[PDB]
Amino acid sequence: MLSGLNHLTLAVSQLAPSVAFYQQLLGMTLHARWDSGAYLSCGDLWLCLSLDPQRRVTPPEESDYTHYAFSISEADFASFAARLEAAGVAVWKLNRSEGASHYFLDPDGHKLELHVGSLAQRLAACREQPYKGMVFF
Amino acid sequence: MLSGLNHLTLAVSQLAPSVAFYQQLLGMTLHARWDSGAYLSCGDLWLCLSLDPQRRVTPPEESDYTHYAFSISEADFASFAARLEAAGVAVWKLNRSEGASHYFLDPDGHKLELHVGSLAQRLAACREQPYKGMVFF
Ligand SMILES: CC(=O)Nc1cccc(CO)c1
Ligand SMILES: [Mn+2]
Ligand SMILES: [Mn+2]
Repeated sequence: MLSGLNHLTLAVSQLAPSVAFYQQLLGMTLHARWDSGAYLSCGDLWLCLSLDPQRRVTPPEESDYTHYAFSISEADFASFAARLEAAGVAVWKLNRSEGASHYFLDPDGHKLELHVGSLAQRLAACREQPYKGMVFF
Repeated sequence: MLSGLNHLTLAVSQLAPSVAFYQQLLGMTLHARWDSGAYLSCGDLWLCLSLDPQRRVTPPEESDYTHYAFSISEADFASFAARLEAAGVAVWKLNRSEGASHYFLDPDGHKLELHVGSLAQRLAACREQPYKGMVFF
């Protein structure tokens, strides 16, 4: 059977600024870097940044809702979000439609999110404030 | 401080075939569905399918290398790949790197992968045979 996410690979247009974003700004751990990529971890997540000449810097109105959310604790959430804001990190969404979340963009316009809470906690919240037509299995 | 991947959200053009693909073909657990999305899990992975009229069914030549790899054991790899093949699921790349990998497309052209092997395994292989320009930290 499938047993989780083995890795997330993001295509990047400029490797050095992307490594700086994920390692310096977001605090992920850099394990290795080469001419065409980098390997980082964020807790158990294996993140690969892959230099791709096809990657375009994409404004958020031009891309669909596909996005990648990173876990953060309730105690750290607000100050991390505020630090990203003060650093000039672009955003893509304001309405909290799935709980406590901050929506921000990477240098290439990959849609990212800080989120507080597990799937179990989101299902429990949705039982009280369900999305239209929601059914639970 | 970020502690891991909280969730992966894929924009989908048609909810029913995407639910069938992830739940029935790929065996993920469906926890909830609503008029415009679904929540599934795959091991620790929280997957959200979000119905989005902006999602284009995208040929693999027209998207960049961004992709999502799921873990599977070596013992299960070949029969799962054969299941995808029987279902006519398209392949977007052949494997040329360490660890078994099967590169396949979802109904909207999201680039997926089955991979056997951890970051630690990849780093160990890279230390013995470093990529061009590779530096370790
Ligand atoms: C600061 C840093 O880690 N620089 C670096 C590492 C590996 C390769 C290259 C050149 O592609 C630069
Ligand atoms: Mn989200
Ligand atoms: Mn991969």
